Amino acid sequence: DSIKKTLFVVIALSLVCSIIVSAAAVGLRDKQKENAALDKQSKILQVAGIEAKGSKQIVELFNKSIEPRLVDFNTGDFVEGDAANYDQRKAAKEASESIKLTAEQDKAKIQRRANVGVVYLVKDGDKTSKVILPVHGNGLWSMMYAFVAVETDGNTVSGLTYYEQGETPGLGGEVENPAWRAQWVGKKLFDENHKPAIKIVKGGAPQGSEHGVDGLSGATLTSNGVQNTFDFWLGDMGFGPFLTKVRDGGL
Amino acid sequence: LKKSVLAPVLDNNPIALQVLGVCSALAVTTKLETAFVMTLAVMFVTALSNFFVSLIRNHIPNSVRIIVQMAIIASLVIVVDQILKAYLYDISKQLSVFVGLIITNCIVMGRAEAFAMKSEPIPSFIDGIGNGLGYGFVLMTVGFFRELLGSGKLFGLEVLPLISNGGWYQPNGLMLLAPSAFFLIGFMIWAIRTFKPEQVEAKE
Amino acid sequence: MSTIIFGVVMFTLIILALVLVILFAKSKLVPTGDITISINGDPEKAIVTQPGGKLLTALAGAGVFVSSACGGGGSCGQCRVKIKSGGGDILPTELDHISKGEAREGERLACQVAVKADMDLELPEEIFGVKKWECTVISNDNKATFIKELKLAIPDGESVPFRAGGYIQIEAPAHHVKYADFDVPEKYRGDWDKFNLFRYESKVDEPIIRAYSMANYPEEFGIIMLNVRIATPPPNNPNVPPGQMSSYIWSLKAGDKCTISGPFGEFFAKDTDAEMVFIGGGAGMAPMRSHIFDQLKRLKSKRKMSYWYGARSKREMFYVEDFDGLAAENDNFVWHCALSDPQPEDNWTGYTGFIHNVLYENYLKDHEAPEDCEYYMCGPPMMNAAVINMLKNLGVEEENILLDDFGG
Amino acid sequence: YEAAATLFYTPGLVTKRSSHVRDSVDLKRIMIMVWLAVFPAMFWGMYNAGGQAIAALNHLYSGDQLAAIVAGNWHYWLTEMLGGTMSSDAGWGSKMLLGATYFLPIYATVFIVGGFWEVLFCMVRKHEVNEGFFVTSILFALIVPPTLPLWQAALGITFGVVVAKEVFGGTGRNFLNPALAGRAFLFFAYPAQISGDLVWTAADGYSGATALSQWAQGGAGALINNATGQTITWMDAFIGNIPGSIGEVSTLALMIGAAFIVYMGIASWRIIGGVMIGMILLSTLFNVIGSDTNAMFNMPWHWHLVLGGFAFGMFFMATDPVSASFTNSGKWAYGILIGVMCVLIRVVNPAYPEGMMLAILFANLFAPLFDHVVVERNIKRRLARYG
Amino acid sequence: MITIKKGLDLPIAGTPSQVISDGKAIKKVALLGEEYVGMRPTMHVRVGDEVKKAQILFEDKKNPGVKFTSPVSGKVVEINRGAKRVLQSVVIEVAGDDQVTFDKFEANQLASLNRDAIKTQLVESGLWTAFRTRPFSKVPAIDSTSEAIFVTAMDTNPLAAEPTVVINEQSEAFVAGLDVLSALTTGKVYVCKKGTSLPRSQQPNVEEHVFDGPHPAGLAGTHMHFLYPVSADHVAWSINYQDVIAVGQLFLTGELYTQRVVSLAGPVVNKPRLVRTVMGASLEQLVDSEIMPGEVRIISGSVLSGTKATGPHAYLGRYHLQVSVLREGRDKELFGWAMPGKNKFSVTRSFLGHLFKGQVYNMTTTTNGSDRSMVPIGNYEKVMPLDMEPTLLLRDLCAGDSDSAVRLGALELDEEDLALCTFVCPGKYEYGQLLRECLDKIEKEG
Amino acid sequence: MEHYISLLVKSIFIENMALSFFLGMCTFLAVSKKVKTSFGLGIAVIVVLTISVPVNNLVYNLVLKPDALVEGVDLSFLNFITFIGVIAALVQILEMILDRFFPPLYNALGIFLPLITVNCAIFGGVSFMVQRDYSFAESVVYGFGSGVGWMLAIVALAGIREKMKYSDVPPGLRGLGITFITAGLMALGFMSFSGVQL
Ligand SMILES: Cc1cc2nc3c(=O)[nH]c(=O)nc-3n(C[C@H](O)[C@H](O)[C@H](O)COP(=O)(O)OP(=O)(O)OC[C@H]3O[C@@H](n4cnc5c(N)ncnc54)[C@H](O)[C@@H]3O)c2cc1C
Ligand SMILES: Cc1cc2nc3c(=O)[nH]c(=O)nc-3n(C[C@H](O)[C@H](O)[C@H](O)COP(=O)(O)O)c2cc1C
Ligand SMILES: Cc1cc2nc3c(=O)[nH]c(=O)nc-3n(C[C@H](O)[C@H](O)[C@H](O)COP(=O)(O)O)c2cc1C
Ligand SMILES: Cc1cc2nc3c(=O)[nH]c(=O)nc-3n(C[C@H](O)[C@H](O)[C@H](O)CO)c2cc1C
Ligand code: FES
Ligand code: FES
Ligand SMILES: [Ca+2]
Repeated sequence: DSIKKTLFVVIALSLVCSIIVSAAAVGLRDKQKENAALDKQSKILQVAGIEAKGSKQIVELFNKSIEPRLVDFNTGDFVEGDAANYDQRKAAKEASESIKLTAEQDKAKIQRRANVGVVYLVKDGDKTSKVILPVHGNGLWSMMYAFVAVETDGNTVSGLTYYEQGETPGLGGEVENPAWRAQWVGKKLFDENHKPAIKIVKGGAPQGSEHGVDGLSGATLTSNGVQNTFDFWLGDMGFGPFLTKVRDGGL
Repeated sequence: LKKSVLAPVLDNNPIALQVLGVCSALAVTTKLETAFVMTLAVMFVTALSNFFVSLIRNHIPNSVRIIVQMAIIASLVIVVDQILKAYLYDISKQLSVFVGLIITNCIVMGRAEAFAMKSEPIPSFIDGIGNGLGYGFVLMTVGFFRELLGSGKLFGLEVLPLISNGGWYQPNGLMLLAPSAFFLIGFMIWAIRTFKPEQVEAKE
Repeated sequence: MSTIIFGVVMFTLIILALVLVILFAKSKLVPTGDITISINGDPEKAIVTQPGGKLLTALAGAGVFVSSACGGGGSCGQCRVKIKSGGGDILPTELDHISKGEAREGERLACQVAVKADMDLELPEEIFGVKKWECTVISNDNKATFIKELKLAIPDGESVPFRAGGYIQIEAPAHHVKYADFDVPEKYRGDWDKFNLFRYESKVDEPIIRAYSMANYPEEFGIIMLNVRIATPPPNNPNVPPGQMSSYIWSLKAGDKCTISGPFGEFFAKDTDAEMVFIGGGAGMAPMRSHIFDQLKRLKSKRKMSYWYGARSKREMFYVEDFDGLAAENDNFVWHCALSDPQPEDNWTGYTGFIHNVLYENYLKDHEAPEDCEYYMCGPPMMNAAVINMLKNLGVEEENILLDDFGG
Repeated sequence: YEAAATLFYTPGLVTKRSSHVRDSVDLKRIMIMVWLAVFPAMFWGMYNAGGQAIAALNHLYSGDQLAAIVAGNWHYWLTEMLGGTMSSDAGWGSKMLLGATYFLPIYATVFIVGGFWEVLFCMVRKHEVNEGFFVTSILFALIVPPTLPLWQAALGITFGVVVAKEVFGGTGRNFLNPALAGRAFLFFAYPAQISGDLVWTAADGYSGATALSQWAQGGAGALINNATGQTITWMDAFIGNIPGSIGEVSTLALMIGAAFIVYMGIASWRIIGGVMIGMILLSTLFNVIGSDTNAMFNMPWHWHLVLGGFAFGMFFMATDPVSASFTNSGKWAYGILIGVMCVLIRVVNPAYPEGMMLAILFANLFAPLFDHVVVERNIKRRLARYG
Repeated sequence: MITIKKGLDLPIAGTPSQVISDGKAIKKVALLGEEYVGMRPTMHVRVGDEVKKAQILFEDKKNPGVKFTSPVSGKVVEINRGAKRVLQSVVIEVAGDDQVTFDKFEANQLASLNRDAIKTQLVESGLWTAFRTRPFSKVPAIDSTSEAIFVTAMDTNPLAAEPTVVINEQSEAFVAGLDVLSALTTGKVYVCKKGTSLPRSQQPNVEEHVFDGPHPAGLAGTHMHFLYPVSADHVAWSINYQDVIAVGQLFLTGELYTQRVVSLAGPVVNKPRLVRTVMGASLEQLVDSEIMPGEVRIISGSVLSGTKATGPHAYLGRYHLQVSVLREGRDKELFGWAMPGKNKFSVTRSFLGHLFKGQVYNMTTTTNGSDRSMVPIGNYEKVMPLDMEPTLLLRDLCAGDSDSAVRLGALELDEEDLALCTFVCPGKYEYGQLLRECLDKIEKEG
Repeated sequence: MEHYISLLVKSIFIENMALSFFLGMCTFLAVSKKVKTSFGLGIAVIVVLTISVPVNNLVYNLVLKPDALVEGVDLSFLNFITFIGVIAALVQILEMILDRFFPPLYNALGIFLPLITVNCAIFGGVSFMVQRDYSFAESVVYGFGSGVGWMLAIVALAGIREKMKYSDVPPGLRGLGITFITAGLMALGFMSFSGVQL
C-alpha cells in the first residue's frame, strides 16, 4: 500500500544520507581544528618576529619557541589549566567565568571581561625574552583585535599586529599598514611613575619621542579606538598587575 | 550532447534572463577566488543532486517528493561545507553563511524539480553542469570588475600598483560595497540584451 | 566511532518533521469530512478528496493537469481554470493575469486554489473528436503551372460533413520524391523547362498530416474537390528543400488512399443581408469558390455578390466556365479576373496590376458605402496586406474584413 | 547655427489643439530662475574660500617660507600674477579671485563632462537636449569641497547624470536626486578626499576641524577658529564666515536666494515647512532628554539651522519637484521625514558629522509611498461617493 | 452657496458688451460630424437633395434610433470627408422655409406628459442630441433613463455671454422646457446658476443651486461632482439653457426652434457684442468684416475648449455658444523666455504682469516654449477645484494607464474639465486628447 | 523586548536583509510589481522571522550545540538539515493550517506564507543568528529588526516601481536591468546608519 511504501522509502533515504553526512563530518573534524590552530599560530609567530613559511615550519617553530600560559587578571599571576586550547572569547561570552564591566571601567567599550587571560611567552633557550599580550577594543565600525609583544623589562614594545579589524580600507584599515606598525618598535608603555604613557598623537608624533605614535591620517575615530584599547589594557584593571609582576623580574 | 551544457551559458542564463541564484552571486563577488570556489561548489551540488533525484524519480512518493529532494540537497551541501572547511579553510572562512545558503539557492531546486524529475540521470547531470557554468559566468564576470577596480588585484595578484605601495592607482571604495554588484549586473544585462535582441521583454 | 547517535538524531528529526506534516498539527477545524470536486457539471469524472491541498492535485487526479511552471504562486499565471460554483477566495496576485471582467466571473488559478469546500469547475475534454473516411483518389491534373486539381471518392457514398470556408485534415505515408518523377502538360512545360524544376528532389520517410481546404460545396455528395500548389524551392535560393507533401500529392497516382479527418474548420460566413465582396488569387481560389457556391447554389441567397481573382498571367486562372455559368444563372453575381504578370501572347488584358488596385479603381472608388458590406479574401501575403491596408484607408471597419491565417 | 537658434530664440510655434492659449511659463524659465537663485551663494562661497585659505596660509607661514609656498602652487602664484596678493591684509578682491581659481575649474569640468553624456544620450535616443542639467551641474559644483580632484569631480558627475537620471529617460523621468547621487558616489568611493580635517580649507599643509566636527567633541565651548584663534559665533555661522563646502556656508545668502524661487511658486513652501517642523521637534526632544556623554544632544535648533549643509539642502535640493511627493498632503510628510533623518544622523550616528545628503536620498525612496497612502484614502472617499 | 476656491478667470481682452444685436445674414449651415463622440453616420441624403427644416440627414450606426436633422430648409450643397472617409460636415444652402411639424400642448399640460411621448417627439425633432451623458459625454440611448438631469444656467468661459440676458427674453419657453424635463427626469432636475434670479418652475422635482467662484465653477462636470457624483452605475444628463429654451418652444408650438444667441468677442474683434444667429451658422460669413486685418484664428467656442474653424469645420458647433477670434503668434523673439514680462500672463509669479492687478492681455495663439517632460511645480492644484489628485491623474493619463485613471476618477471628467490643466502645463501637454483616448479604451470593453 | 537598539538600527539600515545581504532577491525583484501583494508578503516574512529565529536559537542551544545532550558529543553538523526542516514545518502546517482563528487575518497574510517557506531570507536570518553568538537574551530583537527591514525595503521598491510607469528606459534595459539599478540606488540610500550613541 501507499503509506507503508512512503515510510519505507523515507526510512532508507534518511539512513543513507545520515550515514554519509555523519561519516564526512566526523572524519574531518581534527583536520579542521588543525587548520584553525595553524591560522592562529602563524599570526603569533609573525608578531614574535620568527620567520616561518609552511605548515610544518609553523608547527615546529611554535612548538619549539612559544609557551602559552594562563593569567588571572585580578592578581596578575599565573594559573594552571589548558592554556593551549583556551578560548578567551567564549569565556567572556559565558556567564560563569566572566564579569560585567561598569561604565566607569569600560574605556574600550568591550562590556565584558574574561577574568582569565592567556599570554604567550617567547623562549630562546631556557630563558624568556618576550611576552605577547592579546588586546582588543572597539573601533568605529567593528571590534578590533591585536597582539602586542613587550620585552622582558615590562616597558618596551617589540612589535604590534592587528589581525582582525574590519574597518574601512585605506582610511581606517591603515592599522594594518606595515609602515604604521613599524613605528611602535622601541616605544615605552609606562612613564617613570609607572602609569600608562602610550599616546596616539593627532597630526603626527614628535620625531624621536619615547611615548608618542603617529595617528592615522583622517581616521581620528579609529585612533581614539586604539587609544582606548591601550588605556584600558595597560591600566591596572587589565594587564597592569601582570606587567608589574613582569617588571619585577624572574619571568 | 554539448548543446545542453553550453546553451544555458548565454541563451538561458540563470541570472541574466531569469532572476535565480543572485543571493550569493552578488554577496560573494568581492574576491575572484571566492567567486570561483562558489561556482565550483554550486556545480558539484547541482550536478549530484540532479543525478540522485533522477535515479529515484520512479519510486519517489509523489506526495512528499519536495522533502526527499531537499534532504538530498542538504546532505550534499553539508558534505561540501565540511570538505571546504577541511581543505580550503582560508576561503571557507570568508564565505560564512553563503556556503550553507546553497540549500535555498533557487537554481538547485528549480533544475531538480523541472528537469531531474523527468529526465534520465546522465542528461540531468549534464544539465546541472551547464546551469552551473551559466551561473559561474555571471559570478566571475562580476568578480573580475569588482576586485580589479576596488583593490587592483586579480586572484590576489597585484595588477595595478596602489598608491599605498608607491604606485599610481587609488582603489574605488564602492566596488567593495553592495550597490556596485547591482550596477554591474544591470549593465551586464544591458550589454547582453543589446547583443542578443531576442531576449528583450515586451512593454505589455 | 560512536556515530550511531549522529545518524539517529538526524533520522528522528526528519521522521518527526514528516509525520507532523502528515498528521496536520493534532487538530484541524475544517470540516474534516469527504469533499467533492465536480467537473463540467455532471457526476462522472468527479473527484472526492478530504480538505487540504491545492485544487491542482484534484485536477491531476482527474487527469487534466494544467501548466504550473515556477511552482505556482502566481509567478506567470498559466494555472487559470474556470470555476462554476459560488464565489470564494481569489488572491490579490491573480487580479492582473486576467482581465478586470474575468477577475470576477469564476476564473481562478488552480495551482493556488485549494480543496477546502465542495467545488464545481469546467474544463475542455475529448477535444480530438476524430472521425475519418478512407478516401481514394479519382483524378489529378494541372490547373496552373504551380497548381493541380485533386478528386477523391468517399466511402459510404456521402460526402464528409463540412462547411464552406473550413478545412479537412489529410494523412499520407511519405517517401523520397524527385521532381523528374512527375510530368506536366505542354502549356506548363514552357516555364517548367525555363526554371528546370526537374532537378529538385526531397527525402522524407515519416507520416505527414496537414489541414487543407476544399473547392467543392456541401450540396455535392460522395466527392470532395480541392487544389494544391507545388512547394518548390525559391528561385533566389534553390538549395531550400522542396515541400515533401506537396510533391507527394503531385506525384502519386489515381486510386491511392488518403484519409480525410477533422472536416469542421474554424472560419465560416454568417447570415447578414449586407452585400458581400470576394477577392482571390492563386491557391486562394478554392475557399472563394466554396463560399460562392454555398451561398449561390445551395442557399441561393438574394444578397448581392461579386468576385475578383488575381492571376499572374493566362497560365494561372482556371475553370472560369463555372463562374460564367453562375453569372448566367443568377444576375446578382459578377465575376472578374486580373493579370499581375500579363504576357504578350495572352492577347487579353481586360484587367492588369495587383488585385487590390483593380478592385478599388473599378468598383470601390465610386461605391456608395464601402463600410456597409463585408469582404472575404485569400492569396499571397503581400496581396493580403495590400488589400487590408487599402480597405482600412477606405474606412471599412475592422469587423467587416475576414482574414484566413494560411493566406493561400 | 543650430546651437544659437535653440538656446537664444523662442521656437515660434502655435497651438494645434485643445487650449488655444497657453501659460507663459516653461521649463527653460523655471530652470534658469533656479540657476540664477544660487549666484549670491556662489559669490560668497568664492569669497569665503579665498579668505580662509589666505588666513590659514598667513597663520602657518611667514617670510621666505610663505614665498616658497606661493611659488609652489599655481592657484597662489596665479592670484599673485593677476594683481591680487597673498598678504595677510588682502582685500576682498584677492579673496574672491583665489576662491574663483578653485571653483571655476570644478564647475567647468562638471559642466563639460555632464553635458557630454547628456548630448550623447539625447542624440542616440533622438530627443531634444533638456534644460535641467544647468541646475544639476551648478548644484553639484557647489556642494563639494574646494580641494576636490578634477578627475573625481568628473567621475561623480558622470555617475550622477548617467546612472541616476539618463538611464530612466532624462528630465522628469527619474526618481532620485542626480546631484546628491553623484555626491554620494564620491562620498562612498573616495572618503579620504571628501571628509576629515584636511580638505575643507584650501591652505597647503593646514589641518583643522569644522563646526560640527568640533561640537561633537566639546560642545559650544569647542567652537574655535584655529586659523585666527577667535571663537565662532552664531552670527559668524549665519553670515557664512566658517569653513566648509563652497556654497553651503552662507545661510543669509541662501535665504535671500530661496525667497525669490519660493515666492515665484517654483519651490514648494510645504516641503521647507515640513523640514523645519521635523528638525525643530527632534532637536528639542534631544535637548529635553539630554546626555552625560554625547555632546551633540544639547545643540539647539537655531544652531542646527546654521551649521552644515542643512540650509542649502532644505532650500535648494529638498525641493526638487521630480523627487519630492506629488501630493500636497504628502509633501508635509516628505519634509518632516527629511528633517527627522537629518537631525537623527547628525546626533546619533558617530561616523558622519552631517546627514542631509543621506536623509534626502532616503526620503526620495519613500515619497511615492506617501503619495500612495494619500491617493488610496482619496479613492476610498470616492467609492463612498463623496468625491 | 457653493463656493469654488480654486480656478482661473483668464484675463483675455475683448470682453463682449452684454447687449443683443441682430447678426449678419447667413447663407450656409452645416452639421459637424466629428463633434459627436463615437458616432458612425449613415447618410440619408446626397448632394443636390432638397431638405426641409428638421428633416433627417443621417443616423448613428452604434446608437440605433438617434436621428440628426437639418437646422434650415434648403439644398444639400457639399459633403466633406477627411482621412479614412470620416465625415467632416454636411453643408446645406438656405432656401425656402419648409419644415416638419409636431404636436402642440398648453403650458399647463407639459408636466404630466408621458416619458415615451416626450422621447418620441424629441427624437423625431432631433433635439435628442442636445443631451450628453457623464461618463463618456455621448448622446444617451433612446431606451435608457437617467435619474438626474443637469441644466446649465450659468456661463463662466472667457468672453462668454450672460445667460440672464438671453433667458429673460424667453422666460415662458425656459419654464416650459424645465417643466418637460421635470417629467423626463425620473428623479430631479438641477438648475445650476449664479447668485442672480431666473424664471422658476413650480414643480418640486426642479431645484435651483447657486455656484460662486472662478471659471471651473461653470462646468457641468463640477456641478455633477458637487451635487450628484457620477460613476459607471450612476449616469447623469447634461443640457444647457438655450437647448432648454428650444425644448420649451418645441413642446409649445410644435415646430423646431433653431435660433441662437452667441457672443462674438476676441482681441482682434472690432466691436465685441452678442449677435443673434442661426444654429450651425457659417463662421466665415458670420465674422465677415468683423475683425482687424492680419492673420487670425476663428474658434467655435471658448479659447479653452473650442475647435479651429478652417475650411470644412468653419461652422458653429452644436454645443458651442460663442465665437472667439485671436491672432496667430508665429514670430520668434530673441531671449523672449528671459524677458521680465510686464505684459506676459502666467499663473505663476515669475512675471511682472501679476503685479499689475486689473491688467488685460492681447493674447495670441503662441505656445510659450517647446514640448518637454512633466516637471510638477504644482500649477495643476491651483486650478483644479475637484476632489482629485490632478498630477497623479494626469501622469496616469499620459502613461496610458486607463485602468488606474478610472480609480483616480477619469470617468467623471470631460475634455473641457482638463482645459485649465492643459493651459498651465510647463510641458505644453494636451490632456483632452489623452483623456478621450483613455475613455474610448474604457468604453470599448465590458 | 529590548536588549540594545544599536543592534536593531544596524540590521535595518547598513546590513539590511534585502538591500545589503542580497537575501530574498529572487522574489523581492519579482513580487514588487504591486504594493498590495508586497505589503502582506512583508508582514508574513516579519512574523515568520520573529518566531523562527528564537526557536532555532533554543533548538541549537539545547540539542545541536557542542555537548548540551551528552558530554564530549557535538551534533553541530546537522545545523543545515535541522534549520531547513524546522523552517518548513513551523510554517507549512503550523501557520498554513493553524490559522483558522482570525479568518480575516488568514485571508490577509496567510495566503503569502506558502511562498516564503523556502525563501532564503529565513534561512539566512537563522544562519546569522548562529554564526554570531547571539542568545535568547536577544530573543527577538535581531529577527524583528531584520523582518521589518525586509518588509520596508520591498514595499518601498514596489512604490518606486509603481511611480516609475512614467519613465522611458531604453528597450535593452527594460525590466531586470532597470530593477537592478533601482535596487542599487535604494541600497545607496539605505546606507545611512551603522549604530547609535545611546
Ligand atoms: C487552413 C489551411 C488551408 C490550406 N489550404 C490550402 C489550399 O487550399 N491549397 C494549397 O495548396 N495549400 C493549402 N494549405 C497549405 C499551405 O499552402 C502550406 O503553406 C503548404 O502546404 C506548405 O508547403 P508543404 O506543406 O508542401 O511543405 P512543408 O512540409 O510545410 O515544408 C516546408 C516546405 O515549404 C517551403 N516553404 C515553406 N515556407 C515557405 C515560404 N514562406 N515561401 C516559400 N516556400 C516556403 C519550403 O521550401 C519547404 O520545402 C493550407 C493550409 C492550411 C493550414
Ligand atoms: C564613507 C566614510 C567612511 C569612513 N570610515 C572611517 C573609518 O573607518 N575610520 C575612521 O577613523 N574615519 C572614518 N571616516 C572619517 C570620519 O567620518 C571622520 O571624518 C574622521 O574620523 C575625523 O577625523 P579628524 O578628527 O582628524 O577630522 C569615514 C568617512 C566616510 C565618509
Ligand atoms: C547639501 C549638502 C549635503 C551634505 N551632506 C553631508 C553628509 O551627508 N555627510 C557629511 O559628512 N557631510 C555632508 N556635507 C558636508 C558638510 O555640510 C560640511 O561641509 C562638512 O562636513 C564639513 O564639516 P562641518 O559640517 O562640521 O562644517 C553636506 C554638504 C552639503 C552642502
Ligand atoms: C526647485 C528646483 C530644485 C531642483 N533641485 C535639483 C537638485 O537638487 N538636484 C538636481 O540634480 N536637479 C535639481 N533640479 C532640476 C530637476 O528638477 C531635476 O534634475 C529632476 O530630478 C529632473 O531630472 C531642480 C529643479 C527645480 C525647479
Ligand atoms: S537564492 Fe533565491 S530567494 Fe535566495
Ligand atoms: S505557472 Fe506560475 S503561477 Fe501558474
Ligand atoms: Ca567579547
